[PDB]
Amino acid sequence: MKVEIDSFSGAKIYPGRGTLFVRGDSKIFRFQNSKSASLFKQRKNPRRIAWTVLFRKHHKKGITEEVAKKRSRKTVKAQRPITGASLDLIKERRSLKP
Amino acid sequence: SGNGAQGTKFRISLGLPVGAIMNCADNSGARNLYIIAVKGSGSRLNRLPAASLGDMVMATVKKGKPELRKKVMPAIVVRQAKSWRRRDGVFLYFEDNAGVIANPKGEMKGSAITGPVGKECADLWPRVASNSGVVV
Amino acid sequence: AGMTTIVRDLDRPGSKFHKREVVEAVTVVDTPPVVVVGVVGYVETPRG
Amino acid sequence: ANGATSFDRTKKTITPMGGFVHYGEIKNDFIMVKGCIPGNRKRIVTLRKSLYTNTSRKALEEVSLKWIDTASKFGKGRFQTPAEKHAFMGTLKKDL
Amino acid sequence: MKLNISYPVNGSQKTFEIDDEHRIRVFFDKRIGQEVDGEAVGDEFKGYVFKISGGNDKQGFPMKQGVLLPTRIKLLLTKNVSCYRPRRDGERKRKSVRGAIVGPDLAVLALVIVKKGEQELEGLTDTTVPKRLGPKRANNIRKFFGLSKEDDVRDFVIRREVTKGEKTYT
RNA sequence: GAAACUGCGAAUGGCUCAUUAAAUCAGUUAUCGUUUAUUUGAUAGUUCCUUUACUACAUGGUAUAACUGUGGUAAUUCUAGA
RNA sequence: UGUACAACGGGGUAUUGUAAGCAGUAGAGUAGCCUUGUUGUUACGAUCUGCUGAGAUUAAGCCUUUGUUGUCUGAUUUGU
RNA sequence: GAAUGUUACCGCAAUAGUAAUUGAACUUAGUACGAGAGGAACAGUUCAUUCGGAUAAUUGGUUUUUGCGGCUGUCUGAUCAGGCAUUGCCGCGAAGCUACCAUCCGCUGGAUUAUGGCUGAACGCCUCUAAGUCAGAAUCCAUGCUAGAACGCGGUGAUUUC
RNA sequence: GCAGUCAAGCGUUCAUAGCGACAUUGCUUUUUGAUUCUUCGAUGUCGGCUCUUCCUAUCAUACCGAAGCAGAAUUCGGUAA
RNA sequence: GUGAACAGCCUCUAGUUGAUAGAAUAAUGUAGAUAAGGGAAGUCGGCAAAAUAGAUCCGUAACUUCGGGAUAAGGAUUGGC
Ligand SMILES: CN1C(=O)N[C@H]2[C@@H]3NC(=O)c4ccc(Br)n4[C@@H]3C[C@]21O
Ligand SMILES: [Mg+2]
Ligand SMILES: [Mg+2]
Ligand SMILES: [Mg+2]
Ligand SMILES: [Mg+2]
Ligand SMILES: [Mg+2]
Ligand SMILES: [Mg+2]
Ligand SMILES: [Mg+2]
Ligand SMILES: [Mg+2]
Ligand SMILES: [Mg+2]
Ligand SMILES: [Mg+2]
Ligand SMILES: [Mg+2]
Ligand SMILES: [Mg+2]
Ligand SMILES: [Mg+2]
Ligand SMILES: [Mg+2]
Ligand SMILES: [Mg+2]
Ligand SMILES: [Mg+2]
Ligand SMILES: [Mg+2]
Ligand SMILES: [Mg+2]
Ligand SMILES: [Mg+2]
Ligand SMILES: [Mg+2]
Ligand SMILES: [Mg+2]
Ligand SMILES: [Mg+2]
Ligand SMILES: [Mg+2]
Ligand SMILES: [Mg+2]
Ligand SMILES: [Mg+2]
Ligand SMILES: [Mg+2]
Ligand SMILES: [Mg+2]
Ligand SMILES: [Mg+2]
Ligand SMILES: [Mg+2]
Ligand SMILES: [Mg+2]
Ligand SMILES: [Mg+2]
Ligand SMILES: [Mg+2]
Ligand SMILES: [Mg+2]
Ligand SMILES: [Mg+2]
Ligand SMILES: [Mg+2]
Ligand SMILES: [Mg+2]
Ligand SMILES: [Mg+2]
Ligand SMILES: [Mg+2]
Ligand SMILES: [Mg+2]
Ligand SMILES: [Mg+2]
Ligand SMILES: [Mg+2]
Ligand SMILES: [Mg+2]
Ligand SMILES: [Mg+2]
Ligand SMILES: [Mg+2]
Ligand SMILES: [Mg+2]
Ligand SMILES: [Mg+2]
Ligand SMILES: [Mg+2]
Ligand SMILES: [Mg+2]
Ligand SMILES: [Mg+2]
Ligand SMILES: [Mg+2]
Ligand SMILES: [Mg+2]
Ligand SMILES: [Mg+2]
Ligand SMILES: [Mg+2]
Ligand SMILES: [Mg+2]
Ligand SMILES: [Mg+2]
Ligand SMILES: [Mg+2]
Ligand SMILES: [Mg+2]
Ligand SMILES: [Mg+2]
Ligand SMILES: [Mg+2]
Ligand SMILES: [Mg+2]
Ligand SMILES: [Mg+2]
Ligand SMILES: [Mg+2]
Ligand SMILES: [Mg+2]
Ligand SMILES: [Mg+2]
Ligand SMILES: [Mg+2]
Repeated sequence: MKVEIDSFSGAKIYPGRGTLFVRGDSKIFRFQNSKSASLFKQRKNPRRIAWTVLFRKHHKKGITEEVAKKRSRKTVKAQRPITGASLDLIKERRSLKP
Repeated sequence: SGNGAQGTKFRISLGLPVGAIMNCADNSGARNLYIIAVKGSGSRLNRLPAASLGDMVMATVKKGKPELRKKVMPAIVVRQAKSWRRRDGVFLYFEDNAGVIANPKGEMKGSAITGPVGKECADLWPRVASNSGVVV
Repeated sequence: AGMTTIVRDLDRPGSKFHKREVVEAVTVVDTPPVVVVGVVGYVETPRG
Repeated sequence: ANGATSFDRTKKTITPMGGFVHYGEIKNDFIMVKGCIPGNRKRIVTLRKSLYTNTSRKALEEVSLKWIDTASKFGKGRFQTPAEKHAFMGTLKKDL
Repeated sequence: MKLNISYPVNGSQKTFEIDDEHRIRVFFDKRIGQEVDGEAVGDEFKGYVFKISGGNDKQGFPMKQGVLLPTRIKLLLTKNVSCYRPRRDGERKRKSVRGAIVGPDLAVLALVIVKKGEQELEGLTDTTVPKRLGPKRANNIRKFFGLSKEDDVRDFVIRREVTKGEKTYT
């Protein structure tokens, strides 16, 4: 069960909802409803239509806490010497000097 | 439908009543197909026989290689315009009305099919599957 | 109460839509427990 | 989680957003019947046992629901749960 | 779907096939670079945090970081970019790519351990495979062993024993 | 000395005669109107900093193929994660 | 005289698609004064932007309600 | 809708009406049959036509939600907010109504016909018939479904004091 | 217009699988006539559209019987509106 | 005022606010409208209805009595500041 999203508005299209358009270049366009569907056919440009996802994105609207800092990282610090080099002679070889 | 069309066909909304003219999507030289009938249709007083994507119709050629013209030949609707609905619940529609000229068996005439094609047409007609790049 | 839509996988071996999802209309009817306040008997008669 | 299923899992009753139009919320046990029934909403309706045992293969099919639409029927419904609506739009002028 | 998982510490890598879509479903609608909490993957993976590094969907097409989408689209490629190896000078090829947003269409998900859980995994934290090669250049030897260039690199180069018949070499 | 990186070549060759009628092409000019790998010959004491507590010159930096190993695809001189 | 009913107000749902006001180094530009400029200043300019997915409408045959106010005995007629 | 005491609830069912249709593909089967060329059907499955009864989750249509936004002209000094143009115009538009333009549903017993039979005389034989009898059709009667006789009916509740 | 009886013939042979001459018996009243009873102080006087019902001399769909029916196809007939 | 305009639409002056009324909003209508896909298959017949339309620029066929045909046809363009 794929919930699709509108190729105009951007809202999720749940099963059965909305309409599907196969353009002549065989590019597919899905609409959640008649509103986007018409507005698409009207040659409106979504980045000019205030309520579309494209619009709010392009205009940077409401992304605040998704722009904040995050902690994702790791720690290893291990020793697994060169292969066939007898790693039993590769440990006592490095404490270094300095 | 009904002759050389392997498998069956779930009912699809009828976009093409007789007299409709649809684009010809193959390389046969035929520009358009004027629908004079629909194979395997019904009868009701004053009802226009209609065709849907995947149906076989008898048609003619209004614009085309003059060797295709003034003659009746079978054809298969590859693309609708009218919004139809599959069992998976989607309401979908193509941009144009289109079909290709075909022999009664359901074998093509030309070797290529320009533009996308419905799966309902594809699943149904083997030869169409061959020449069709973009399904649905 | 009204209606809604349902999606389920179809089991109908032989159907083109076998094993594939189908959206389906349904109805809902609110049916809180009925309560039994009596019982009447009936006899057969040549009239009914 | 009436409207929840094995596959859906989100806890929700069958009642659409803002409720059933013209009816209410369905706060009790219910029957869900495939397709459309005679009579209009709010009407007293009898559900009767079948008068014959049917084989038919079209019946007898045991079905399990995947997902039931809980979206609003009073408009072009988009969201299912009130959570999913706040999820997707985010914070609004009233809100917190 | 299958999981191709990798421990970047040990160098160990093992695959795990996961049925039961609910367990799989944790990864859905998720990007490359996001981390996963492995309690929901199963109880063997409890406490492990993963990384989605890529993978191949059905038909095997690779993913690409940055493309977003849960789909498969066609892109023009150039040198020094993923999923393209140019066969000629300044050769570009438009090829198909699969999106970076995880979906049920994926046959295999590429995963990279971040942190360790409470249970040792059979082929991963259990076994460790040593690095293939040691330092070659001048200071890299110095800086692998922290030698403070005095210490005469030639002593500190790594040697690999190999046996030729009854004659073993270095 | 496989593979691979790197450098160079792949713009020569060979084939064909479709277009082309002041175009090509021919002879004859022009660059005081330009680009030119290569070959050949010439051509480089200067690189730092308010210029004693000083800059790696006994030479500074990683990031990658090949390789190892885990993978996908019916399928290609497809390729991914480690 | 009560999970009573009603009229409003609140909340959900839904429609449009960003209100009035104020502000800005947004704005093709344009004037007026002199201390004739080392952003010179006061303003004016279709439009743009921010406050603002805001403002408006939403039962009239939508959902809901611990808030508010009010209503809760008039008329006729019936017997084996 | 008067009157068969009043009033209410639950039922019965006379009589009347009645409804479903047709096709194709898979499979059977390249089988039966045939020298070949050709080439079926019964059971099982998937769909389809014409018909009917619903229904509005979804999709489409409708727009005085004159709901929101836009636009022309003019009028209110300007702004705000509005008025007028037979609903001024336009885009979107919920609700309702609605569409093989949308979705759902359309029941199973009996008795027969033609016909093919059993037993079996007339007529020592023979015969489906004379007596008696079996099987049988898109037919028929029911089942089911729709009304409910306003002069067909049953069960049950409450039955008035100025 | 439709259906009979007799059976010389057609049908390779064989009257009646399917047909059928010469004759002859009938039915029907969507043919045309014949007549002129009814309406001339008026029964709107082609065709189509539309909707209902009825008829069967059944084109199809159900079940049968027959064949010059191997199969396939088809033809003749019964119950059938 | 808009505009080419004594057109249409809005206003000043002046004059009206006269046309039984109330409540509803079934069928059928009369008058105004909209319809997915198809596009005259409807019908005696495109009846009706729809489409077109101003202006600037570009472009413009047969044929002709040379005057025409001709806004032929076919195109682009239009606000605000
Ligand atoms: C309609 N009618 C009319 O007006 N007068 C009547 C006439 N009666 C007749 O005898 C007759 C013969 C020919 C004709 Br036409 N009719 C007419 C039929 C009629 O009923
Ligand atoms: Mg619309
Ligand atoms: Mg709509
Ligand atoms: Mg007709
Ligand atoms: Mg012509
Ligand atoms: Mg081919
Ligand atoms: Mg509702
Ligand atoms: Mg709704
Ligand atoms: Mg050459
Ligand atoms: Mg680097
Ligand atoms: Mg009150
Ligand atoms: Mg805004
Ligand atoms: Mg009403
Ligand atoms: Mg309050
Ligand atoms: Mg009395
Ligand atoms: Mg076969
Ligand atoms: Mg033979
Ligand atoms: Mg019928
Ligand atoms: Mg119907
Ligand atoms: Mg308005
Ligand atoms: Mg204005
Ligand atoms: Mg202002
Ligand atoms: Mg006025
Ligand atoms: Mg007027
Ligand atoms: Mg609607
Ligand atoms: Mg029954
Ligand atoms: Mg016998
Ligand atoms: Mg008998
Ligand atoms: Mg008898
Ligand atoms: Mg007898
Ligand atoms: Mg029947
Ligand atoms: Mg009976
Ligand atoms: Mg029934
Ligand atoms: Mg009664
Ligand atoms: Mg009674
Ligand atoms: Mg004779
Ligand atoms: Mg014979
Ligand atoms: Mg003879
Ligand atoms: Mg006749
Ligand atoms: Mg005559
Ligand atoms: Mg007469
Ligand atoms: Mg008279
Ligand atoms: Mg007369
Ligand atoms: Mg008269
Ligand atoms: Mg009369
Ligand atoms: Mg008359
Ligand atoms: Mg009619
Ligand atoms: Mg014979
Ligand atoms: Mg018979
Ligand atoms: Mg009848
Ligand atoms: Mg009868
Ligand atoms: Mg009057
Ligand atoms: Mg009036
Ligand atoms: Mg009135
Ligand atoms: Mg009307
Ligand atoms: Mg409209
Ligand atoms: Mg239309
Ligand atoms: Mg057209
Ligand atoms: Mg035409
Ligand atoms: Mg016609
Ligand atoms: Mg005509
Ligand atoms: Mg015309
Ligand atoms: Mg006209
Ligand atoms: Mg129009
Ligand atoms: Mg002309
Ligand atoms: Mg301009």
